[PDB]
Amino acid sequence: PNYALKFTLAGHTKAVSSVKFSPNGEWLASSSADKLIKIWGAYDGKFEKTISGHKLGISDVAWSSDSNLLVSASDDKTLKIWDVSSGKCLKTLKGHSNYVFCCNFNPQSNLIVSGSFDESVRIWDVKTGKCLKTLPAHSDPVSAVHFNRDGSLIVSSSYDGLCRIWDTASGQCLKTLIDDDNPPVSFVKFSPNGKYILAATLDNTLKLWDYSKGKCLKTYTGHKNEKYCIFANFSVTGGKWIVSGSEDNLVYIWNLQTKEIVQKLQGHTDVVISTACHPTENIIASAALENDKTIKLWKS
Ligand SMILES: C[C@H](NC(=O)[C@H](CCCNC(=N)N)NC(=O)[C@H](C)NC(=O)[C@@H](N)CO)C(=O)NCc1ccc(/N=N/c2ccc(CO)cc2)cc1
Repeated sequence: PNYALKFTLAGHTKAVSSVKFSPNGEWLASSSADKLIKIWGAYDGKFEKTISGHKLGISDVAWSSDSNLLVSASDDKTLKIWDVSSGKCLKTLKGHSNYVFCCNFNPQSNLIVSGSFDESVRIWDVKTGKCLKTLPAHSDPVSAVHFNRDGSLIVSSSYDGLCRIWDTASGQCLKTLIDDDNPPVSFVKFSPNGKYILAATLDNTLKLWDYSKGKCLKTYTGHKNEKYCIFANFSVTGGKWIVSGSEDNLVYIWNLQTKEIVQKLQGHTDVVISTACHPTENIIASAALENDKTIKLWKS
């Protein structure tokens, strides 16, 4: 593949924590330590609007499946749901007793999952803003939470070194993924077809798990990840890649099945905390920490 820099997006006055393409493919949303959400044109990199409300910085942000709603996870121990077009804050989800780190809508977008430094995972009702469930998920901060394709499953990861898979409806743990040693898991998500999960660990290692068999299938290295919870992705619109940020300021792209680094992206001046893949085009968004403060758009 041949991702080349097309756009640099400037505006956040602090570190960007997370970037996400809207499912309809028209927008990019960005979260920052500057307590703000910014929305950008996915194709032209053009600034669109600021969404504000959080009392502290934001670690994560997620789109509903109809691109109308945003959820954001903040250090002010709350989530807020946002009507994107109007800018309204529709609900504030309160219940976490520490930094909310990660969040996600289910496909049906009637639920939100959140993971927190209170070591718990919570399931929220979108429409009412009420917490449906609280799972005793981990013995250390929750780094990532994610629904599978049909929303039946949740996967969560944690500095405790574990990935657990949860039944959305009943809240019971269906599986604990554990390998030959448990370095902290910094990131986790299902593959789009929901057959696999990708997990990132603070030992400079990406791992592709077959979660039904419960066996680790592929491993992806060469990048540097010993400290931050760096988002990683499946790119599936062109070839099949793994895409991850890295603490050496590069964006890394691997061939999924042969595991070879096929492209390193240059440009950022600080840790690439976050990357995102466009739902229908060969586009990547990447974002960096305090010394860089920019978002880059790469097209292939
Ligand atoms: C701005 C950025 N924020 C974060 O790295 C994370 C969210 C990263 C992306 N979000 C996601 N993956 N869901 N958030 C935070 O650190 C805190 C909770 N919140 C904020 O910073 C917000 N203001 C904005 O995100 C940051 O640099 N925080 C400071 C920091 C300090 C130490 C650290 N790990 N340091 C270590 C970790 C482990 C070890 C030994 O194992 C040693 C050092 C990791 C981060």
